[PDB]
Amino acid sequence: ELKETPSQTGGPYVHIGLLPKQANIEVFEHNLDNNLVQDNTQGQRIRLEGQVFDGLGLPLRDVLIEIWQADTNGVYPSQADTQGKQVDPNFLGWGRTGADFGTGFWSFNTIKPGAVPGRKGSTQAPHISLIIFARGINIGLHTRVYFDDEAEANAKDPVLNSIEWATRRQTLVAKREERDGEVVYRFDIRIQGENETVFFDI
Amino acid sequence: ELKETPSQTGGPYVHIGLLPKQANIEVFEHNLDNNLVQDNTQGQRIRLEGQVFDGLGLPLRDVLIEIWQADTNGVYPSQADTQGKQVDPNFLGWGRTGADFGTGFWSFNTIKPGAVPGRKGSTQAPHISLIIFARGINIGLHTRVYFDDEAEANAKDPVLNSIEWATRRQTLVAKREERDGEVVYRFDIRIQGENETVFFDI
Amino acid sequence: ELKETPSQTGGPYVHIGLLPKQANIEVFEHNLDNNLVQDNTQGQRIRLEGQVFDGLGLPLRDVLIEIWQADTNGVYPSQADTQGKQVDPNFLGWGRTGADFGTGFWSFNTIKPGAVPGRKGSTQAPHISLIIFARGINIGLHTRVYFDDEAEANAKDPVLNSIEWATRRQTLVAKREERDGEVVYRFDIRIQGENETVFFDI
Amino acid sequence: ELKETPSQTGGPYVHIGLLPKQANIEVFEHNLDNNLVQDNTQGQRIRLEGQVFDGLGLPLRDVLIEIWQADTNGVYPSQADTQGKQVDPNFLGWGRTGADFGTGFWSFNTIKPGAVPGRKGSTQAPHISLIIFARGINIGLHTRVYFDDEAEANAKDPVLNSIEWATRRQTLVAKREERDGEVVYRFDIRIQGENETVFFDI
Amino acid sequence: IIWGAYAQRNTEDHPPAYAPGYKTSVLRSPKNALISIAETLSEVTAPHFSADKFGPKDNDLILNYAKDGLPIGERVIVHGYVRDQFGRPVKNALVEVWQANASGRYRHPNDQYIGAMDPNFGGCGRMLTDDNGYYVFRTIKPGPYPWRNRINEWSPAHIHFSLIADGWAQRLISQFYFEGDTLIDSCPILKTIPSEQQRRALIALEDKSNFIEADSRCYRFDITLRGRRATYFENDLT
Amino acid sequence: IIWGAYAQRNTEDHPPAYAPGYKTSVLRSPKNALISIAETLSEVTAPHFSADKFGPKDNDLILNYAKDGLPIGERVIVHGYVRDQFGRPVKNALVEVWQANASGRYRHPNDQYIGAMDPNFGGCGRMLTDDNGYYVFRTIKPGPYPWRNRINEWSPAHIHFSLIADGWAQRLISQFYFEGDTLIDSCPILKTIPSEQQRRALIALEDKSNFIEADSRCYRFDITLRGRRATYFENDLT
Amino acid sequence: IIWGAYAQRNTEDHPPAYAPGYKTSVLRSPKNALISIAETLSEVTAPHFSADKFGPKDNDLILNYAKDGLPIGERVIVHGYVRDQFGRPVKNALVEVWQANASGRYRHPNDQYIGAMDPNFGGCGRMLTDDNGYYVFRTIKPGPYPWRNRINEWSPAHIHFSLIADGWAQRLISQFYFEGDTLIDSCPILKTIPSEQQRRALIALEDKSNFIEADSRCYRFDITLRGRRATYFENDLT
Amino acid sequence: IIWGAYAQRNTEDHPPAYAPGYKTSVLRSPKNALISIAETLSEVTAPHFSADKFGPKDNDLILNYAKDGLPIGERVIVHGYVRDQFGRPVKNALVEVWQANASGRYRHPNDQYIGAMDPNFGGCGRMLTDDNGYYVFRTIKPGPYPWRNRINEWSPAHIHFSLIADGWAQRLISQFYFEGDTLIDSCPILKTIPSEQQRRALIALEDKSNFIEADSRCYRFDITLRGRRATYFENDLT
Ligand SMILES: [Fe+3]
Ligand SMILES: [Fe+3]
Ligand SMILES: [Fe+3]
Ligand SMILES: [Fe+3]
Repeated sequence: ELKETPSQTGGPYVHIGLLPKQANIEVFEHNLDNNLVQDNTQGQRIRLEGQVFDGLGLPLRDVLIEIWQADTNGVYPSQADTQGKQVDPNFLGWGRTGADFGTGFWSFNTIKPGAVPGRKGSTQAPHISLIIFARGINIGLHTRVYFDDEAEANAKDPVLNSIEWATRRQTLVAKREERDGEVVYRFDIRIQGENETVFFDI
Repeated sequence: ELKETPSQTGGPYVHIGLLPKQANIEVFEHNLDNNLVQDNTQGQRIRLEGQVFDGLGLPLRDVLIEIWQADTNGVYPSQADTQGKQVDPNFLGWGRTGADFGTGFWSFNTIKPGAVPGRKGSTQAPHISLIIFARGINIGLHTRVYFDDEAEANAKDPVLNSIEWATRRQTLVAKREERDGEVVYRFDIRIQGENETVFFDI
Repeated sequence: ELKETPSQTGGPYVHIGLLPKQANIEVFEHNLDNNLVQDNTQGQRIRLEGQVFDGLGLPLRDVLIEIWQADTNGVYPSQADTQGKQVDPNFLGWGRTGADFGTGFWSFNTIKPGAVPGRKGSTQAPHISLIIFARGINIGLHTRVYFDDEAEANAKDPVLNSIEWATRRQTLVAKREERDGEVVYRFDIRIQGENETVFFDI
Repeated sequence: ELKETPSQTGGPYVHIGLLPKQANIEVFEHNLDNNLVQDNTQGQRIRLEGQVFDGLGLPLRDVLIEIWQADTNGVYPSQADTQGKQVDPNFLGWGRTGADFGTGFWSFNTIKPGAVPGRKGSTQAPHISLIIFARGINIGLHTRVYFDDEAEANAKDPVLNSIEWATRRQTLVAKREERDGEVVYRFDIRIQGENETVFFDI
Repeated sequence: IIWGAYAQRNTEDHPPAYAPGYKTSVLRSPKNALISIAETLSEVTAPHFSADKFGPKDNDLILNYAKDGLPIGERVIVHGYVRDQFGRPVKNALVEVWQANASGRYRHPNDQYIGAMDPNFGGCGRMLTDDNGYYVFRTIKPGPYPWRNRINEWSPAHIHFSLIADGWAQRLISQFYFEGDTLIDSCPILKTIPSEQQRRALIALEDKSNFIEADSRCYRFDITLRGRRATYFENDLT
Repeated sequence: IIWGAYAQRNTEDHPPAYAPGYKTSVLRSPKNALISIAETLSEVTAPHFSADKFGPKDNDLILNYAKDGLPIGERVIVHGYVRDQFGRPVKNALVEVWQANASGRYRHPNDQYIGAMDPNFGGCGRMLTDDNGYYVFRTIKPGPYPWRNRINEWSPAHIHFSLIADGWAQRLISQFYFEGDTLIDSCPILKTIPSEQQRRALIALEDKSNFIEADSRCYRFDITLRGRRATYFENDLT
Repeated sequence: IIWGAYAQRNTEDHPPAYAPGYKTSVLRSPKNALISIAETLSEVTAPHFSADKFGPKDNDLILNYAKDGLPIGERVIVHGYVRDQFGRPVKNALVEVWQANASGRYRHPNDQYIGAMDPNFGGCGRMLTDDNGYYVFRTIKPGPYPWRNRINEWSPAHIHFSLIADGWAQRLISQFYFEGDTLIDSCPILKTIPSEQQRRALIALEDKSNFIEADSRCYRFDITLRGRRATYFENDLT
Repeated sequence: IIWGAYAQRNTEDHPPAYAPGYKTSVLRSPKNALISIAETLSEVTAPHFSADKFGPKDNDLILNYAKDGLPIGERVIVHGYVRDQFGRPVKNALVEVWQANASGRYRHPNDQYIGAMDPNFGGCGRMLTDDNGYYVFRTIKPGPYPWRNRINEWSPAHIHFSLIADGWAQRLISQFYFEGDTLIDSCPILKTIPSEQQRRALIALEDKSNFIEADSRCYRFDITLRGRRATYFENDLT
């Protein structure tokens, strides 16, 4: 047997390799980005945005975020999805973005995911899996984003119920807002301190 | 010379071995419990109660507590007591309880102890020695409970005066209350954070 | 290169794993047994029976026996048979039995095998390969059963002629008897002592 | 923990130390011998005699034998006997003898023992424990002597029934004879070969 | 002999309160250092428990909860001596023990592991040491079990124990493991102990000469508590 | 490829028939040396068993005999590969196994040990290896047990196994033990094997990466059988 | 084959989140322990990227940003295999890389080191592994560089890399160093890794037989990701 | 204390019955394995001998047979302790000893060796151990002697001994040798013992501090017998 290669921080220049356009490098014709909505993509369009804060309450202006999620019917666009259901054919399910260098704000344009089966016949509430990489962070931090308008589904979610300190469950619920026609979910991540966001070892 | 056997956490199932009735096991005829008052026990009956909180401010719902104290005249029911005084013959001086699984509340029915000699001719203020065992706690945490109605005696207590950060001394004073006839002392223990309770290496 | 895994005795409870019905365990729907004759099996039906004796001349009441043999035309029901001949399609060629716990008798219902080619163009006399496993026996003991009514073929058999102590060859010949219509071959095995049965390293 | 001191043969001159009178050495006033019957000893007097044979069927003319047995009521004259019964006060329970140098015959004058409790509430048949020491014998060989006139008790004896090869049980039964008034039990011991006597690891 | 205080607990011989590899210790450990105090009568005394109250089967975990048959599992006797750090025997100390059954399942409302419950096993016992500090109990060897620290964490088989002896300062709870269990090298709770020699002080040893034929195996496990110094000059305890 | 005979069994890699420390071998071992023969079609062939006859739970000793609950004991998966001595996989070989329950008690009329019987455990299973020579079964880890050789003899925990593969010459029955069992160093049956490296070939290893969280541990155990040589010149087998 | 969950990440094989020698980790590490969860479809799935979108020079850092000449520096090829912890090849995984130029200068708005910028070098590339898990790219060896942790901190030369493979649980970002760089023994970021054998798992090795005459040197570097266990009994993933 | 059975004799710590290098064992060893039995009152009891019957010189081999002068030879005292395998003293056990004289000649009708007989030496003695298990006797050191096994076989000097103690199961006869005798490495009877550490357990050691000036040397030799286990649960002996 082999041991996993050890993690190391992505560092402050992670943009060069993962978001070259943010580092002002034009070298690829196709660039991976934060827009998961294609013209024929099914589902309700939503915007996910927030900031990542450090232990002093300051935003990380060099953090890189990726998200992974199912389509509107809760099917993943991956060969490892075993539901036997057809996935939306115009949906990658993944995106990557970087916080703005001056404000630290980050966002994604995506669709609201449908519920996905949990273990042993359970149903998970709608969620988006998210990972954070940055200078100072030695191993990408995994978390999940749930939606405050799915209170019923969140109350029965297996993973949220597996957090025994119940007061911490709320750090994983994003707040719905409607900026003139558009639905926006604000999800701020607090790496350390009060209201520290729950991070998972998955 | 030999080294002390190393400590290990009591774990979440400590009730099986120390409070079987709380784990719903009836195997012993005589069960050790939290009632130190026998019919002929001398002294004023008091109830000691509180909760133990973790670093998030949540109560420990699996903690086990024991207390050790002198009788009403400040004599310990132990052969190691060298005062040459007769101890109350109807007093064990020790009890054990577990926090309630749903609320985390714990209590003891005991009597208010008399003052015990300190070192080099001093007098200690009335106190009860208390130890905490639980999942997550690697070595039982020792603390003392003093009484807020013994301000004069507390101000001269050798151990309290040996804590050089004076603001922390108050974490060891329980508050007297009178629930319709009964005297109750509330003593909440905060393992970590603000107003963290003083713990001793005895 | 790798070394063969070392043998160990099957022990007194070998029935559990190999003849569960003898240990009174019903767990399998199909149980391997000592009947090699199916309704459409070709050849003359014979019964093979005997006892296995130890060095004191007492029977082993916990021995397990298996046999392997060709069909009536001397073809083995195995892909490793290279004769290019069609084997009887209703014949497994193998069976397993256990000595009775009280008497030590064992038996098989099978058919008399046809002659099989030997090395370098020779012909072997009809025989059944047999192996013995039991408490006290560290490695299964291999032997062969030849038939006393095939004297002509036995006198020319390569393996029997390869035993240089000629008086021992007779320990491998079973005796034909006819219990009212049925043909029976009695083959007693003597593990140690006088008339000790020849065992082979194959 | 310590390991037992290893055994070594007593050798051909064992008489010097254990039966000096047989080696013609008069040095002790009290000499241990083969007469277990004192004038006031209770029970029926019997003579136990036989020879010890080697693998060629020849008698050992240098063997030394000891026996250990209970009194007539089956109580041992040892502080380790826990029956709470009074033992015959005129009975040592042990004796030692040597085979005659020319014939190899050995004998003891003793009494027939009563039955002794076995394990878990059982009853053992009357027996005498016997040990053999001699040149060529590296560790004293332990055996037991039972009586042929106690067939009923022998058939239920725990130790005899623990010998799984039943034909060997008879090597432990001595034969009763009556030499004009005297009761004699003949017990020949065969160390090796046919009808080899059962030896125990006790 | 005039007894003085117990020798100081050697903190380097025990686990630290904060040990991040054992996750629940992160929020249940104090942030402040413990405050060491000079001992008084309070710390050198302790309660006395009478043998009169104990049942005849309190130290027999094979039979004390048995209802209509025996518990399933490996029959074992565990015995040993409790001594103080100066080698003196600890007499009449209360030893309480608890453990999972042969499946690694605890008889507790909060244990929902799939390992099967055994209707004839409870898993708790107690006894007082004798004048030589000796103790002996019989039980079923516990099975190792999974628990959630990392998701696939497994603990080697162990029996939990607690001792209340002569002084409150000696109060101790720990657990012992069984010689040769391969999970001993992987357990985050055992690894909270700093030194290899102290991790080894929690391993019970196979005691082959004390096995009982056709019946039970036996393990030997001694326990050492803090000891008191004797005083020959000033006695400031009081 | 034209196959020739199986390579000769290396007698020094197995126990001898006569091994006085295992008492019952004294009267059950031949006095004469085995007679070695040159192989024929009889020795290189073997029967074929079809997977069609096997039940869905034949390799699941936790559930195949379960009636009203699960057996008590340590949940474990055992898996591995069966290869021949030249490293080739052994395909579609019949592997049969048997063992005592968690108490060290066998479900057999002749076992009267006091270790408790488990109404939901049988102790036998079977399976065929796949095309890569791989096999996997699930069971309860067996407990060690006393038996009468010397009066206080104890065997380490073990699972007995039997293999019928491609040639009658490969026929083998043995047993494997579990990594770290301290009784392995004391067993007279294991000590009948001459060499230390072969005694080690019977030890199943803890396979931690394959443990199933909150469920079962896993042990890895590979088996090696005799292998056939290929022929490139004269083929005298027939 | 029915796949079960990925084996648990061995936290002892990676750096801890809080590592005070790497200063910026002090305020960017959580104070709470991570919460381990049992995996679902969410953790075992991952996106698929098609080779169709990739440019012909996406894995050629010598030419992909070259405008009017070649970048200055040491021409090297780096190649290797990506496998999971059970040794299976990882097919069609997205490998993205980035690095400083030959001066140790990154092409990034926030890097103001005096090391000179190279107008013909960009420093980023990508590729998908093939069916054998193999990958190969060409580049200029990066120079080591100073950064502010302690005032005179210097990192050995390294190429940063990222992998998105079959399961979200395998997501990993790390960096590899070059055999013999003396700064490897001094780097606080490399020293966040606990064990010497894991620090060595990040060192690319000189592969002399694969150097291209009068052209380029070659380094060999394999990567291991978490692997999935196969299931043969209950499949609770769904 | 309720005593249970003696611990099982460890057959590997003693010589085997059949040891072809000691020729007379070939026809005087059983062919069948010994049958091990569970102990009863018969095996745990033993006779008691009273000190009253013993003469004042029974443990003084220098004077107990002396008629008109002292025996010729090296004056030595031998002393030591008899303990059981758990270290408990063996009290009031009967120790009988015998040996050749200074010429290696035994006072026995069947010894015709040319070594000279000593009219003032007999060669036998006895004593009971005291409450501490201690014994002491005085004698002439015996000389080594030739015997017929191979034609030129010689045994190192030795004193034969026999013990009858508390249980019949402890019954033992052996012999001890003297530190430094070069014949110890050559003796076929001593070589019947399997292990080097047990061969060394028969060597008496020079005890220089206990030599008596202008009188006698002294050797120290301890003996260990089988020991009884204590019972704390069921007592099936009866
Ligand atoms: Fe536990
Ligand atoms: Fe077995
Ligand atoms: Fe860098
Ligand atoms: Fe001698």
